[PDB]
Amino acid sequence: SKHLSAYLDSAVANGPELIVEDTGLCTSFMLLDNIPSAHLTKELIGFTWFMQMYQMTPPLPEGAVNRIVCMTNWASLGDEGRGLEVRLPPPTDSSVHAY
Amino acid sequence: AQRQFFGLTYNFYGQPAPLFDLNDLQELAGCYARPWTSRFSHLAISTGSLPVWSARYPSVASRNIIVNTLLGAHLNPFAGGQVTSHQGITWRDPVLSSLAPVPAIQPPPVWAVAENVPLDSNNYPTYVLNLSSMWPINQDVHIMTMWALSDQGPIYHLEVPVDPMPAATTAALMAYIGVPIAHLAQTAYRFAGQLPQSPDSTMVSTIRWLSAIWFGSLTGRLNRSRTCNGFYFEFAKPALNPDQAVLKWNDGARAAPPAAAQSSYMRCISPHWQHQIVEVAGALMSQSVTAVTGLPALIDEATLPAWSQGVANLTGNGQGVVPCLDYNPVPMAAARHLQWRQDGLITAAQEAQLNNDYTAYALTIERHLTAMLVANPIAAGRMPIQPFNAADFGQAGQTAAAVALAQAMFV
Amino acid sequence: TSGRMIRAFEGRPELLALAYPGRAVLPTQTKNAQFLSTAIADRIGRLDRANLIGGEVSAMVECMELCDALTLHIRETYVMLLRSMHQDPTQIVQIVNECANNLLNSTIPISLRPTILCPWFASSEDLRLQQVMHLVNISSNTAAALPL
Amino acid sequence: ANNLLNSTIPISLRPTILCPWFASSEDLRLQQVMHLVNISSNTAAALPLVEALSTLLRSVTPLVLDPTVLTNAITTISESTTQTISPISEILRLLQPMGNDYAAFWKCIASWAYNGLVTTVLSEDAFPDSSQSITHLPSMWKCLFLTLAGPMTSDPHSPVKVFMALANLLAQPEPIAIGVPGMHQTTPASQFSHPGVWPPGFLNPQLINPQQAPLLRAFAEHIRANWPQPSEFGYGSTLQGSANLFI
Amino acid sequence: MITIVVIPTAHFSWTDTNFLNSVDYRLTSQPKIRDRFAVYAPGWLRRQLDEFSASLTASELLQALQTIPIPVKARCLLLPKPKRFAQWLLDVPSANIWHIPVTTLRATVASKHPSSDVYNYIPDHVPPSAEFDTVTRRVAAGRDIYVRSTKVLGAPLCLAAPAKYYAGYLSTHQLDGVYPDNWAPDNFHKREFCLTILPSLLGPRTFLLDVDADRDASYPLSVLWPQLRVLALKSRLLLPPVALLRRVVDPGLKPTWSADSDAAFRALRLSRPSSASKPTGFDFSALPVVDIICLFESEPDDHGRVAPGTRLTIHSVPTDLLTSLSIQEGVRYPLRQESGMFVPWVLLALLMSDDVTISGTRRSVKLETAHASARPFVHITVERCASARVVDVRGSPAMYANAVCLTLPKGSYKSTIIDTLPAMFSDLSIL
Amino acid sequence: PLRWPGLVDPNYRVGTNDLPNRITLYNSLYRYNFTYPTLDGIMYVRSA
Amino acid sequence: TASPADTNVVPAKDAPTTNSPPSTTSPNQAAADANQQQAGIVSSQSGPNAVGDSAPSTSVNNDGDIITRPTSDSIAAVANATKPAAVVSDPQSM
Amino acid sequence: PFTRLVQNDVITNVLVARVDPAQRGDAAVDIRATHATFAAALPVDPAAIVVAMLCGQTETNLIPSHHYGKAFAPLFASNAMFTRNQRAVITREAFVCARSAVAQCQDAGFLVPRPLDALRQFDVTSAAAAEIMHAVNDAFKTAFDLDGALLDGLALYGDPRIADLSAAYLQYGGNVVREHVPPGPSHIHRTLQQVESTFMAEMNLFNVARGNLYLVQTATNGNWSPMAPVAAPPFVRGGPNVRVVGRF
Repeated sequence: SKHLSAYLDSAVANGPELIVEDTGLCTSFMLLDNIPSAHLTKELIGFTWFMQMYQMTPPLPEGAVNRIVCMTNWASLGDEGRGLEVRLPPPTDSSVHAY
Repeated sequence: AQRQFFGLTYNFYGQPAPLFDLNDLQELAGCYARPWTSRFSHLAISTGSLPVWSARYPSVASRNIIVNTLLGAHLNPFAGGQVTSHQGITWRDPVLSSLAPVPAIQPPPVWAVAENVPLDSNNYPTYVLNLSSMWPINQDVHIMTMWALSDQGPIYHLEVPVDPMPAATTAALMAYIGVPIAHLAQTAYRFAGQLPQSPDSTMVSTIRWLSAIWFGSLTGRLNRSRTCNGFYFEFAKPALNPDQAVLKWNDGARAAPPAAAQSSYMRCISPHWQHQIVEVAGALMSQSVTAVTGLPALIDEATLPAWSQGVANLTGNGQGVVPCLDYNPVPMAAARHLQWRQDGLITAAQEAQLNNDYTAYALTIERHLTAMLVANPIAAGRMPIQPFNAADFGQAGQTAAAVALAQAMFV
Repeated sequence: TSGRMIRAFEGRPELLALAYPGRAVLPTQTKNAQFLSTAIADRIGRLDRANLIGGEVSAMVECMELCDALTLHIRETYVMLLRSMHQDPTQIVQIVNECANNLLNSTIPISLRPTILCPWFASSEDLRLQQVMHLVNISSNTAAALPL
Repeated sequence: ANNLLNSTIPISLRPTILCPWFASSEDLRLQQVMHLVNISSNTAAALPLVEALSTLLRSVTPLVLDPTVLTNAITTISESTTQTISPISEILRLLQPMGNDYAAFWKCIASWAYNGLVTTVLSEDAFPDSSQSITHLPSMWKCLFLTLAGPMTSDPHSPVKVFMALANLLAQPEPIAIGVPGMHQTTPASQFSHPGVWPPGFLNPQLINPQQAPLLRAFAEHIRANWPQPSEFGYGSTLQGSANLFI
Repeated sequence: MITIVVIPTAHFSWTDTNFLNSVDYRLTSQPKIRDRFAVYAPGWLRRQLDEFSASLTASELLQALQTIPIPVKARCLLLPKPKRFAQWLLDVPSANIWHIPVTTLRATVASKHPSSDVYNYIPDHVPPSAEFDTVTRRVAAGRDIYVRSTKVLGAPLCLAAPAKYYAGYLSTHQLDGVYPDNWAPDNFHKREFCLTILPSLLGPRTFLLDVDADRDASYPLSVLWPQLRVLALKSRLLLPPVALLRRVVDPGLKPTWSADSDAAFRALRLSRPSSASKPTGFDFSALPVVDIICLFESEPDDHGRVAPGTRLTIHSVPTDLLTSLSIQEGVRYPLRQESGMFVPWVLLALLMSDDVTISGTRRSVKLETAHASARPFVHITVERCASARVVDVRGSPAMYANAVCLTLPKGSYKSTIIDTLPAMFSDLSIL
Repeated sequence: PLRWPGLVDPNYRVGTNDLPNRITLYNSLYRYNFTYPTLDGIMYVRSA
Repeated sequence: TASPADTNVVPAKDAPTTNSPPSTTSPNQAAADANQQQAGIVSSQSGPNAVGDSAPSTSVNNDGDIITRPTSDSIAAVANATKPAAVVSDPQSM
Repeated sequence: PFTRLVQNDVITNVLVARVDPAQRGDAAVDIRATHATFAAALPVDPAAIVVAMLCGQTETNLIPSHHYGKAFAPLFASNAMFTRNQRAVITREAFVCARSAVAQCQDAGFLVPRPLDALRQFDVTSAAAAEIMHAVNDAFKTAFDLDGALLDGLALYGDPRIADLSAAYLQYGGNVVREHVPPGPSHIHRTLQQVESTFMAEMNLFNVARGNLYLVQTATNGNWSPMAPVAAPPFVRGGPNVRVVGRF
């Protein structure tokens, strides 16, 4: 506030940064692992199967409780981007600061 | 330029008042902004990216339809020479820059409601005196009229000269090769919309050719085998989403010019157009040409709704009258596929398969729309989709004549 | 799958695992498996490609992958905006010639230009708006006029 | 050899003899197209063919190039004073000897045999500035050279380009109308190229009023009347494949 | 041969053995990399720019220079005054290649006022009544040019004749300045890339290098930076320095086809195995520094999850500081000390840096290092080096060996740098 | 499944969504390969 | 006299794309410019002919995509991204 | 053909078609179309040409027969005239074989006999076809010890899935003249077809077996000829109580 700025001829000679291109996934929401699944080894053996056991990255979260959250450009790729983003922690955290 | 236009407001389908909500106005033309070039601001490359599948405006054409109805309540100066108010809203200035609620000190007279009002530019002298700034109104009024004149699909005009394309158009088209139709339609709308132009301008001829080529390829006469000066359109697979087409240029044999100049008016005879982007884009693109050059001739009244019979400066039945043809997409698709087989592009087995796919695709469109209408009965006071009857999906119309025209248009 | 062609992220294999859930391997019937096992076989990869010139980049390509609708709607709108301020060379060269009062007449070659994009233009209203805005951000004394 | 040579070659005829030196016309035609595939649009790999053919031509021709007589004729009529900065300066600048063996001349001749694969064009820098007036003498001499050299090039658009060059210099004194949208009499001549932009007046000189634009009308008629007529002639031997595609 | 036009940054090292190093020293790490680049940027051109800087606007200068081909094959051949110059064509008669009459030559020798006649009608003679662009236009032709003044731009300027004619017509230092041009030429080679300080038409095979730092204010062509940058920006022609290390060029960060995970990218691995017994056993005026992007994180939640955190850019921290402390990329070090203060090495990094900004935008922030902020950071990770270049240090902020006083606001951490840093070594006399 | 009709619904037609009411995660889209030529790349400028 | 070098001239191997520089921005235009410059033609003499042309490049796939490595490696990359362990160790195996 | 001043006969483009456009999968037109002129442009300086025109002289005793006979003799000492024929023939054979190979791999395409169609093969896209053609092209070059291009261009750019080459040029009057170059009678391809046909009957000799594989636990004590069992197969796909595993 009160940042009175004078019009300058050279200042407007920059042009906006219009061309921004992304090669990543066109998505803005992420699936999460909010509560991890337990590793049973003595009793209840077999009730859980981690894809890591087969050296594979699962396509979906495999936690005990999984959430959807908003994390812009989490899968972005190719160049830097606009420089302002929205990232919310899982609801197990406050996440107040975003508002 | 072009110092005059004529127009016609919409028809009420038995309803007593123009069919739009205040929210629709506040949504589609609010913010005190200029509404005169917004027709494409809510369109994109394909239906997959657009919110046309649910809630308000649940159709491709819905927004533009509502826009046309909205204007019908505020174009009084071209009918009675005076600005008026309707439901407490009016223009901000004699230039008709934007809309706003009425002032409390000196309100303008309240508009007396009516339908199918003929419109003349000459009734409002200030328009011509400020033609340079009020030019965009010309395009939109024309577009509204071209839609109001017809039930089912809007009307647009086609023509092909006896001469070859000029080099300028050739160069211009060679730069628009890979562009989808929707983007092309925007440029045409953008071009004629924002400042006066003379009909003897390169872009005008360019867009004129595009509409011709689009129709010729739509009928399937223009293909990879046979093209207009190397250009032709390509349509997407019916197995996934046929509602898409892009421009192409090719080695194929070039079609010969017609023996005499060909021209006619066109419209879609079936309700499918309301939710089919290629129809909307094609119509808007073609209508853009007539907006800048005016109507070449009166439209034949013979096959138009009752209110369109004998509209001054628009429709006629005399000698200087151009006939208007119409078609249904499904029979049109069958004809296009048949031409492909005869040209040898496909086998008979494929042609049968293509017909099955397209018919299945069209069925979904019909199924979606018919369910959408009962969800938005016109008695509710707003018309998001034009009313129709179930039998309207089965009309063959003048499709046979249409392909015959393309036959004569690209020999 | 042999029946489809997909994007090889080729350096972000972990990302590829997320991009195409349909390519999963399902040893045991877990809740994830119960869902993934229902995936349609071919709803993956490149659907259609606009291929114009041999030995030349395809102008655009259509595919399906992990992509939310909302971001899709935004970015499609953004592209639509860019197109709204692009014009073909014939217009561009004509604009320049007219700007110079038809001096320095010039023209363009006639050949295919597949994938050009020149977002360099705006309506008069934009210019009118900017001009007014420019007049608002100055001291209306002589200090404003003198540089002009 | 066009029977410039007569030859004899004795050979014994044994029952079991093999001389694999024959190919059908279809093979040659197929081979020729394959070259087009391999060359693609890469100009760099197309140039050597013209280079080699020109080299052979020079090694073979009996013609001898020597500007000594031309120099003497010029020098006596000119004052040859290291003065007369008027185009005596210019033409001398072009008359003085060149160590390039006039390679440009031979390149044109070679390109004739390979037109459709590579075309010789008048160099862009050779044209006068389209904004320049005819009074600017060096520009006038440039147009003279271009007009003289026109027919040597393989570019089909050379006639139009030659015509437009003069039209440019005569823009002010001879304001004709060019019936091509997007073009003007001041447009650079080298830009025209594509047949679609051939000025209608050039197509039909009767569209130019003699009393209003005498020089331009005469120039067009001169071009349409004196530009050489192409011809053809045979070659090779009927005992071999032809390898020709279009002709 | 793709060309990259380069504009030097604020403290670009010039006397460096290779101009290349001041751009980004990572390019010198591998033989397989350094062999892909040519440099050009000759000294004679540098001197010409230094002179003309005070006499041309940016637009004019750019307009003049932009057309020059990469290796300048032409020369400017200065002519001596007519009385002196005329004698040359008779001292060697065959040198009268324009064949100016003997009578005129000795008439000039006789005249009290030797006229320009000896210059007159000599092709491509440039009189003093000429302009800069006149030279540049002829430079594009590659042939040598004959001039009548020293103030010329675009090509190396050398004497046409032996020095005897120019002596008396010119003075010692003037007669000296042309000596390298008298035998100017050197070859230019066709590698994959060639850097250049000479501008050029930006296009499909020419790129503008973006370093994200202020230009060299003293460098005469820095004024061109805005116009060049905007033209590149509107066509997406900027190149971040990291792109140069890839096998194939592309403008972008985190490309799909490359993970950018290689020893070449890691600027922290500064190595010096080679030697040449050169006098610079070390050049202690040249200092390698880096711009780094670091991620900061707070304590995890009750279930081991952690917030997305924030990443900041630290500018021009000296690299040896990090190397000597065995700092490595991709390692999540603890940030806070036992008493909650920052660990000493982080403080040193901040103190010796130039500026700290948000990674994406260009907003500079003053970092807090106390118990003020809630959810304070406890972990730090360096992610990548945005840039890594050597910089000249000699006499830059301070000028005299006697003493220097530094003013800082109260509460600065001067104690750390003056005590902990020398104590961290305590083996070599620092102060 | 409602988040993924494009992935699992047999009746899913390409080009559909329910954007104003629900966000799907797996959909079809276009990708572009534009080029951004300079002025001289568009037209032959009057050099020198 | 009868120099074979002037008689047996044929296109070299990899002729159509040899001069293409390694880039991703506009490979076809860049390749076209490289050919033009390689052939000894200078832009100031080609004039308008240099602006719109394009030529094949190695950076462009046959399908019409921007490639940065040989296509076999791209096939290899995707193949290697999916290799489940052949023999796994779990307690319940019989 | 040179055209002089007939505007309607001026050529605008010269293009090579790997497939007749009616059969082409997509436009995929020749890259040459992006160029301003239909052929490569070679700028030349008129002044040099003019000089050569104006000063042309001859020797004092020029007998045309003597000069030309002496000049032309060395050229005919070459063998280029025959190597041209030999290379052309080899090119034909390589072309036919290469086209045949790619056609056999894609599920549908140029009409060729398909003796190996029973073998499993995913439908090859354009990129894969380039790999196959590269292999064939390299094989021939190694076999016949050639240098030069041969079939290089087909694989390096454009669609390798070619059908029948043809060249054409377009006139401003809209007329297009097209010339096909179908290959003549090939020899190597004919015998190669025989090789594939007989392989399909003698695959066992190449350490390749046909048919399915059973996995019954047999604990016998007598003879055993797994490569040719005599006992009836335990079951088949349509047999009673036979289950088929799911897709995963």
